[PDB]
Amino acid sequence: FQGSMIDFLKQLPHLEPYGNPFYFIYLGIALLPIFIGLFFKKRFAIYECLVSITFIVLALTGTHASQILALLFYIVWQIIWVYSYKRYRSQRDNKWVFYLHSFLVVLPLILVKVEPTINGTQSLLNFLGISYLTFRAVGMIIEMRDGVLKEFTLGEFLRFMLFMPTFTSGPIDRFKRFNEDYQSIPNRDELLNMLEQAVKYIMLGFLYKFVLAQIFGSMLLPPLKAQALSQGGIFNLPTLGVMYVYGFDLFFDFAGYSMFALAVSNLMGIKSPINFDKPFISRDMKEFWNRWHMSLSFWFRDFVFMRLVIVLMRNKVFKNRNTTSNVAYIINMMVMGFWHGITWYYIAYGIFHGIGLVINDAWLRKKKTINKDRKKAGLKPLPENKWTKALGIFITFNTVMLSFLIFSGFLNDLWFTKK
Amino acid sequence: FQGSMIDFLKQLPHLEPYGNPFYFIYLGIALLPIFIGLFFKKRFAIYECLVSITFIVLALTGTHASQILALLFYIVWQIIWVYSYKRYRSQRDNKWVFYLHSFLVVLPLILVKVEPTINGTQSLLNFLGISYLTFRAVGMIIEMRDGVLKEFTLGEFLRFMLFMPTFTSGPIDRFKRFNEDYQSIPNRDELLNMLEQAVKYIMLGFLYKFVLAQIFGSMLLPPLKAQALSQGGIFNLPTLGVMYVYGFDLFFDFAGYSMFALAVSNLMGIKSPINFDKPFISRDMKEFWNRWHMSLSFWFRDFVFMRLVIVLMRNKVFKNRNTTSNVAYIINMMVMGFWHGITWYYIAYGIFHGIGLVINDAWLRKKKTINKDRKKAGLKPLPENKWTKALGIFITFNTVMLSFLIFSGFLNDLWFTKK
Amino acid sequence: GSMIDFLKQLPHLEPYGNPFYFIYLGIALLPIFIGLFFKKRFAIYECLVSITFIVLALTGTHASQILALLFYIVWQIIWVYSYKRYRSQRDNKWVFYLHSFLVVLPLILVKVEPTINGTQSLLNFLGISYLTFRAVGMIIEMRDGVLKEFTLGEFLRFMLFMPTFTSGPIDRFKRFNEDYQSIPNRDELLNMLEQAVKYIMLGFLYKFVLAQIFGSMLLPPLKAQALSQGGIFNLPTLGVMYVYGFDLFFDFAGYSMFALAVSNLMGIKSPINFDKPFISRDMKEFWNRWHMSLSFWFRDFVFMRLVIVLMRNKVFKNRNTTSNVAYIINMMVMGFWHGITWYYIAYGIFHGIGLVINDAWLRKKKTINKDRKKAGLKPLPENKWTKALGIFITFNTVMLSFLIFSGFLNDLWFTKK
Amino acid sequence: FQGSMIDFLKQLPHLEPYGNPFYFIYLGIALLPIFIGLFFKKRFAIYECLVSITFIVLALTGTHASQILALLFYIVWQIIWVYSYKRYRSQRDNKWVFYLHSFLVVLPLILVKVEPTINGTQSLLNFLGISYLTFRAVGMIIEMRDGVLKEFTLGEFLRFMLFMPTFTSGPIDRFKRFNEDYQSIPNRDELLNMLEQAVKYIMLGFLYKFVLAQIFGSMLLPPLKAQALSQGGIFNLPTLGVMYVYGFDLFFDFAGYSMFALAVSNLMGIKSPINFDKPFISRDMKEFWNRWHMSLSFWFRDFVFMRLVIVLMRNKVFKNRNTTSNVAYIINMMVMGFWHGITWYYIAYGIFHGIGLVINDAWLRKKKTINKDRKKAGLKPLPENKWTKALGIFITFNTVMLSFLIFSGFLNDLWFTKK
Ligand SMILES: CCCCCCCCCCCCCCCCCC(=O)O[C@@H](COC(=O)CCCCCCCCCCCCCCC)COP(=O)(O)OC[C@H](O)CO
Ligand SMILES: CCCCCCCCCCCCO[C@@H]1O[C@H](CO)[C@@H](O[C@H]2O[C@H](CO)[C@@H](O)[C@H](O)[C@H]2O)[C@H](O)[C@H]1O
Ligand SMILES: CCCCCCCCCCCCO[C@@H]1O[C@H](CO)[C@@H](O[C@H]2O[C@H](CO)[C@@H](O)[C@H](O)[C@H]2O)[C@H](O)[C@H]1O
Ligand SMILES: CCCCCCCCCCCCO[C@@H]1O[C@H](CO)[C@@H](O[C@H]2O[C@H](CO)[C@@H](O)[C@H](O)[C@H]2O)[C@H](O)[C@H]1O
Ligand SMILES: CCCCCCCCCCCCO[C@@H]1O[C@H](CO)[C@@H](O[C@H]2O[C@H](CO)[C@@H](O)[C@H](O)[C@H]2O)[C@H](O)[C@H]1O
Ligand SMILES: CCCCCCCCCCCCO[C@@H]1O[C@H](CO)[C@@H](O[C@H]2O[C@H](CO)[C@@H](O)[C@H](O)[C@H]2O)[C@H](O)[C@H]1O
Ligand SMILES: CCCCCCCCCCCCO[C@@H]1O[C@H](CO)[C@@H](O[C@H]2O[C@H](CO)[C@@H](O)[C@H](O)[C@H]2O)[C@H](O)[C@H]1O
Ligand SMILES: CCCCCCCCCCCCO[C@@H]1O[C@H](CO)[C@@H](O[C@H]2O[C@H](CO)[C@@H](O)[C@H](O)[C@H]2O)[C@H](O)[C@H]1O
Ligand SMILES: CCCCCCCCCCCCO[C@@H]1O[C@H](CO)[C@@H](O[C@H]2O[C@H](CO)[C@@H](O)[C@H](O)[C@H]2O)[C@H](O)[C@H]1O
Ligand SMILES: CCCCCCCCCCCCO[C@@H]1O[C@H](CO)[C@@H](O[C@H]2O[C@H](CO)[C@@H](O)[C@H](O)[C@H]2O)[C@H](O)[C@H]1O
Repeated sequence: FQGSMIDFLKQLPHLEPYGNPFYFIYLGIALLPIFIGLFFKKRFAIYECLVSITFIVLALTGTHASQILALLFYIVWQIIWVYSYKRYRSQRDNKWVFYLHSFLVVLPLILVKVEPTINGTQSLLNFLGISYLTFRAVGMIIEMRDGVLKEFTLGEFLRFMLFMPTFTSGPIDRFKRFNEDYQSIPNRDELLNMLEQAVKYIMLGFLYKFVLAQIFGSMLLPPLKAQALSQGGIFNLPTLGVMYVYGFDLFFDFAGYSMFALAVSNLMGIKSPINFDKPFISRDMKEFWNRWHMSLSFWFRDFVFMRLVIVLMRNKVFKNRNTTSNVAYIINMMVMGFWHGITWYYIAYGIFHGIGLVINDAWLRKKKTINKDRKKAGLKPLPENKWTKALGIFITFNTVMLSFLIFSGFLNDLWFTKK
Repeated sequence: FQGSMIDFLKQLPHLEPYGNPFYFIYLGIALLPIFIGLFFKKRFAIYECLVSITFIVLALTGTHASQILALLFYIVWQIIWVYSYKRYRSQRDNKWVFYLHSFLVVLPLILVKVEPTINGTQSLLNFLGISYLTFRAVGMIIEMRDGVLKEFTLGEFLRFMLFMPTFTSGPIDRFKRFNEDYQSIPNRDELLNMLEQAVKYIMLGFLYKFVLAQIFGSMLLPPLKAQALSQGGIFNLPTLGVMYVYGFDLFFDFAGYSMFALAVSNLMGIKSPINFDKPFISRDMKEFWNRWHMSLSFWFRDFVFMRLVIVLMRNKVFKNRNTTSNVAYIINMMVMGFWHGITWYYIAYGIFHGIGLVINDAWLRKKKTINKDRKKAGLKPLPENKWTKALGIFITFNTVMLSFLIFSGFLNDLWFTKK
Repeated sequence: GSMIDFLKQLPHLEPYGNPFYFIYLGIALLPIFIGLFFKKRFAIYECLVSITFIVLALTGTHASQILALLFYIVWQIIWVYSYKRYRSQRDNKWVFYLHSFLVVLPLILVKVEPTINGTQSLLNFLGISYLTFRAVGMIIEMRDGVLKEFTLGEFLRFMLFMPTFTSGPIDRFKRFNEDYQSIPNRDELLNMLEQAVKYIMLGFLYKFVLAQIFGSMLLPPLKAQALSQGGIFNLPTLGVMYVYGFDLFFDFAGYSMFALAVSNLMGIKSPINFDKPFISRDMKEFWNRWHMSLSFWFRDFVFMRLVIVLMRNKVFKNRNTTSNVAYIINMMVMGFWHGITWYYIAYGIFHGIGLVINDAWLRKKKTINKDRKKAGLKPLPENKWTKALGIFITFNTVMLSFLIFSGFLNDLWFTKK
Repeated sequence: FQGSMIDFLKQLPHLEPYGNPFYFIYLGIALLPIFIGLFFKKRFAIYECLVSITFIVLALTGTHASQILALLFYIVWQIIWVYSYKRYRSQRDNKWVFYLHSFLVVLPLILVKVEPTINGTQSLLNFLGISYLTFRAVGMIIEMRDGVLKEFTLGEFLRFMLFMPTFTSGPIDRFKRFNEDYQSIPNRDELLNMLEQAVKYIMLGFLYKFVLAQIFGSMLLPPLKAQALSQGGIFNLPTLGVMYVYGFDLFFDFAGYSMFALAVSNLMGIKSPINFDKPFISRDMKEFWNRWHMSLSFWFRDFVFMRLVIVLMRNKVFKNRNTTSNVAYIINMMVMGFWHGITWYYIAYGIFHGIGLVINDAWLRKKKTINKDRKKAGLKPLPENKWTKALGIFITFNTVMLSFLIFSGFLNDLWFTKK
């Protein structure tokens, strides 16, 4: 019973997901039949299960091919703890059973995030897309608590959780929407619109990830980091340069990936949620989070923020609504900080964005009451000309870039602050 | 530039039939046109012949490239002795002429299976698929003898015998079914169903041959063989491990090949006979042989067993039907053992399966008699609960695995008897 | 490391330099033409392809001109939109002049910098000479009110048109926009594709065969012989004059046919540059055939406006004197547009005096023909000999003008430069 | 001038026609618009000229790039001497003017064939496909003499004489048939049939030229030539082997080229004359020349043989028809040998085939009169069965292979000279 299985895995091809442009040749041909079927309102179940698995495995057979075994564990784990809840949801419905099942479904993510904190080495049950997979898994469990979801076969569950395009780090979806958009193949005109948008997304992804992302990440970021470290100190102008360059590099690389993922999803007939919709023209933090990482932000708003507000109002822990809203903002953003990894700078990012949202809500209330004061006194309301818009965009852009510097992790390198 | 023809043949590319997964890329592309042409009612004869010859030659080259010549001679031999009988078939059917023609059709296989035993290593005319091509040749001399075949062209004959997806060691076929199947191209929906089933077969063959066959073949079997040899003796627990692991490895590897062959055959518009339909769950040995290697077992039942029973009843040599059935069982299984190869363990395998079949038949007769005895005595008949079925399945599974241990030739290493 | 050296590292593809460039262009522009067949336009794909090929054409040995292109784009956007906001209110007849001057300012700086110190200014790049003409066009089309509303997409799609850009035919905004909006039907698209293939073939013949023969086989040795023999005039001077004239035509017409072909592959029929110029009977009929786009641009926006301005102030006594002065000034402005050297200005003034002499000769011929018809004498016949004489004299004068424009007289002589 | 243009012509890209399988990717992508336009009943006159000129130039820009200049002369020659007849044909029809114009049109071929005899070096006017273009450019004059041809534009003349596929060494056509097939674009069903036949021809051309021609020409022919030269003498077994191998190599290489040319022609909507139609089952010399090099043989039969027979019968030079037929056979085959080139072995080939045809006609007459003699005497007519047909096949095959040995020029090496 020799254990050379790991070395067997570290031999397969390693076609990187959305790596070289030539990838979109292979994938394109691999997606040529499926799309054709949609034109005849015919869906090939087995062929999709073949292409999705082949490309997932090709994406996961890298230097750390062992993660495949972890994946083959993870899936099984979810099948154990989703279906279990379904059985329970047929008969009884208690808060503590739902909480336990949510915790047990999200436990692999908790282990992957916490193990480096304790051991210092990556956990065994960690693979490429786990952070963006439990979101689907636990998502389904939440839908069973509300009663929205009642029946689903294993084929639907596994084709939803393991969606090929949005697997590595892609838009976070929901089961209800994905299933409803999977059942009803769009008519020919909508399918043609989807094909045109997919080609446009592929071209823009080429531009974003292979040109602008490369310029901002492999040409300016390393020398800027080196100069900032060499000058040293608490802060310096090269740190401002690296902050802005990293913000733009992060945005362009992630937008390129998201455009690729949405294009490949459209080629399969499913419209995955968008990720970025002009995030930098946002003139406010609350308007920013409706532009930046749309899928993740909306997921945390629907399932972690709204539910917490409902829980807090159920027990009326806080008297006024504003205090409860601020507390929910802080807790939601802190949980979003943990999700990235339990280090010092991710928690700082979460607390910083939570404080930003609370400050923005307070300023909205103060602006409203100041407008009331000026209107009652007969004076004109506060200006809303181009200058106020420019000031708001400038403040939002600066705060967002500060957040992307803190999230960058460069603040460890600049000053070795352990905690 | 050439030297000897054998060296030039060795220089040619070698593609193991269903070896690395990339093989299915080649075939896929090579079968991309033909299958599309199947949707309409047209077939590309030249393209099919060229691709079939290409892949047969690629599978035949390598270290044993000289066998290609052994193929060509073989083909001519069949064309000499099939067509000859055709002419004779139009005049009269004398039994001895039919026997002579069948013998001369199977003569290359007789030489291949009898040459290494006498003094040599391998006969010259031996090549890769001769074991599973004689069945497609002597399957015509019989069909003419019964008159179900009267007219056919050389194109049909050499397109049926040299079927590319079923050449090396594949599902044995019959001429009448194959020809009548290739004449009538299926409809559009049937073709889509066949494509979906072909993709399912490809995936399941991947699992059966590149994972499970690898696990049971090169991970457990060599260490278990080493432990069994080191412990020595008549038998040991490592020998039992070898038995079970080799049986599962044989089933998984062969079912992987057979699913690959059925998939590639479906991609060319022909549904080749299925080899395995859930073995290891057979209650009886008689039910086992309707599930394990279905194509060959059915071939021997139709053309070796039933004909033997008909011959024995024609001369009424034996007193009753039961004796004829038992003798036919023994002789048919001995002929199967001979077909595998003239060694002590193959003949032991054939005799073992024959004794199993006759004992199963005797047990069925005795059970029917005792059920009649209980019915006439008023007692409730013998139980048929889940426990009895489980016991029957367990007994059949153990007997089959013992037969596969004998067929493995491992007992030759473990005992060195009859060396 | 990212510097100007990074820009210089980028691949370089001289526009219409080798046939493989046309293979690249055909492969790139096939989807656009196929989409045009179905009356649909791929806005993002066209922009990406145009930017790609502009960058490839600009990333030469001196690839530091891309920064100049970006600065020029920003400058033109700023001033065009500054006028657009201002035009809707009122036109002061001097703010229009200021905006036109500030739109031609990069070009005038580029054409005046090498004269002053030693070299061209920083903001010089490849197509700046044939891009200003587009920008000023818009300003003109705002002063007369024929243009009122347009978006930044239309403006930057018209100005940075990839097929022409470098030296291609000069377009106008009104015609270009009305042509871009209305995709032609399928039969006209097929006719345009066939004409594009014909243009590609004829451009091959003109630029890669005839231009090579007249520029690499005869011109260098003829120049060497002319320099060796020396003197004001010589037979090698005639050789270099004729060879350079034919080289200029067979190279520029080849480039313009390439540009029209590539433009037709994107659904727009750019103005034709040459319509068989060497058969022009008169000097005035030569400019309707030689560099048609530029000559028509100067006639419409520099000549006619100058005549209208002079007439509305009635500075001169009669119409013919105004026409002569407008001819001379327009051709001098054309020479200046080419570059501030002695021979370019000599070329401009030469063409101006040629046009005015042609006009005077036509008027004198009309008067003398009227007198002869009054006297009963038959007018001078023109069947094959007079027309041949006119064609020959116009061809000789044009070839002399191209000798002057060549700058070869700068090498042959050493006049004050 | 400088005169370096030839060196310029040598730096152009080179692409041997039908040299590599990758060449057909370029050819198919270039010819796709023409085929689509055919499907819509449209011909793009300019685009066809562009693709034809580009591929002619790519075929002619080899080490002998200077031949392009010769080609540019050849066209300018032929035009001058085609229209010089077209103007004359309308006015007067003296025989000697037609003879003079035909001679002047064929003069470049005469110079290319004669100058190596005198000077010993290839002539300036020689280029790749002059021998298969003079045929078209003299066929137009021959048609014009008969009055079959009338007003024709220069576009038709130059698109006929310079056909892109059948240019280097391709099927020899006629103007009337080519023009009539150019005007009437086939229907959609005929276009589909042409596409199928073009793909079949391309595949068979791959097989014939890149596999079988390579086997017979680059692996067996050099060793057989070396052995035959080493043994020496008038005749030897290696020389017989080289005779048969060269015959098969010539047939396979030429048939591969002809299938390629017919395929590319079908992709343009024009079906050029076939070149080979089962040559080796001829059973006779006449049935061979009606099967071997169909285009060239039919051209020489229509314009050089029939015309000479008509001339001889016009002046009744010989007493009987058989003598005139034999003389015409000999003269036609001598002119064919001359067309191949003025050496000893080409003229020997021509006179050998002429004698073969004459004795075949004598054999037919003698067989007919012997059959008449036997019928008059009441005896059974001479047999015509499998054995007689096999004897005829054997005799014709041996004579044809001897002819291809003489045409090979190998007899010049082995027999004459020294080595
Ligand atoms: C009434 C009495 C007089 C009648 C005369 C009838 C015949 C007159 C024919 C005169 C025109 C012949 C034009 C071509 C002759 C030479 C062609 C030849 O030999 O073939 C060369 C080219 O190959 C061809 O033959 C190409 C095909 C053309 C065949 C002839 C076409 C014209 C036929 C016209 C027949 C007209 C009959 C009368 C009609 C009323 C091969 O090159 P070479 O180097 O071997 O040339 C020969 C060598 O130099 C010895 O001089
Ligand atoms: C369902 C139909 C379609 C299925 C997919 C069809 C396409 C499949 C392509 C598989 C091969 C991809 O080919 C790709 O080649 C690249 C570049 O050479 C190689 O690249 C890889 O090499 C090895 C793994 O082999 C890794 O250590 C390396 O880091 C990685 O770059 C791999 O060999 C393979 O990742
Ligand atoms: C230390 C923690 C981080 C500090 C974070 C600082 C960022 C705080 C939020 C950004 C500043 C918001 O401050 C100001 O808000 C007002 C009031 O909505 C915005 O004003 C706008 O608000 C909304 C748009 O969403 C509209 O309804 C309104 O009409 C418009 O005026 C201004 O554009 C912005 O300048
Ligand atoms: C490496 C092994 C090489 C051995 C194989 C050699 C290739 C096999 C040769 C096939 C024989 C070719 O000869 C064949 O003759 C038969 C007899 O009519 C005809 O064959 C035809 O048979 C039937 C008749 O309807 C058709 O359905 C079929 O599609 C067609 O092939 C053709 O004429 C020709 O295809
Ligand atoms: C030494 C080599 C030989 C060893 C193997 C011998 C054969 C192995 C099987 C022996 C019998 C086991 O089979 C056991 O009995 C019979 C045989 O069909 C089955 O039962 C059978 O008999 C009765 C009716 O006749 C019904 O129950 C049923 O319709 C039928 O299948 C049992 O459900 C099965 O459990
Ligand atoms: C979405 C885009 C679709 C458009 C299709 C793709 C167009 C862009 C890719 C083409 C890039 C060509 O890339 C360029 O090719 C030229 C062609 O000689 C070569 O260029 C190199 O050699 C040439 C001449 O030999 C020199 O003049 C040049 O300075 C040097 O860089 C290089 O290979 C590369 O610089
Ligand atoms: C090499 C240097 C290149 C410099 C940059 C060149 C590109 C500059 C940006 C081009 C786009 C600017 O145009 C801005 O974008 C949007 C989104 O497309 C345009 O939107 C629209 O533009 C035009 C206007 O009808 C439409 O034809 C087009 O289909 C649509 O995109 C807006 O009109 C404008 O707000
Ligand atoms: C740089 C110095 C100037 C260079 C030369 C510039 C002038 C060159 C052209 C001068 C001649 C004008 O060219 C002249 O054009 C007119 C009108 O088009 C033609 O035709 C005219 O004259 C002919 C003479 O029979 C008559 O038909 C009629 O009077 C009129 O049509 C003349 O045949 C041609 O000679
Ligand atoms: C509308 C017209 C469409 C035209 C389609 C495209 C035509 C152009 C084809 C590509 C240009 C020629 O591409 C050709 O490629 C071959 C590939 O060996 C190379 O050419 C080669 O020719 C010969 C044999 O082939 C070699 O011995 C030689 O060393 C090399 O020059 C060059 O790279 C180029 O001559
Ligand atoms: C230097 C001379 C080179 C030429 C060499 C000979 C070339 C071959 C031509 C000779 C004829 C061969 O082809 C000949 O055809 C005739 C009539 O068709 C047939 O002739 C034969 O069969 C016929 C029946 O048909 C019988 O009368 C008899 O057995 C015999 O004459 C044979 O098929 C073959 O003998």
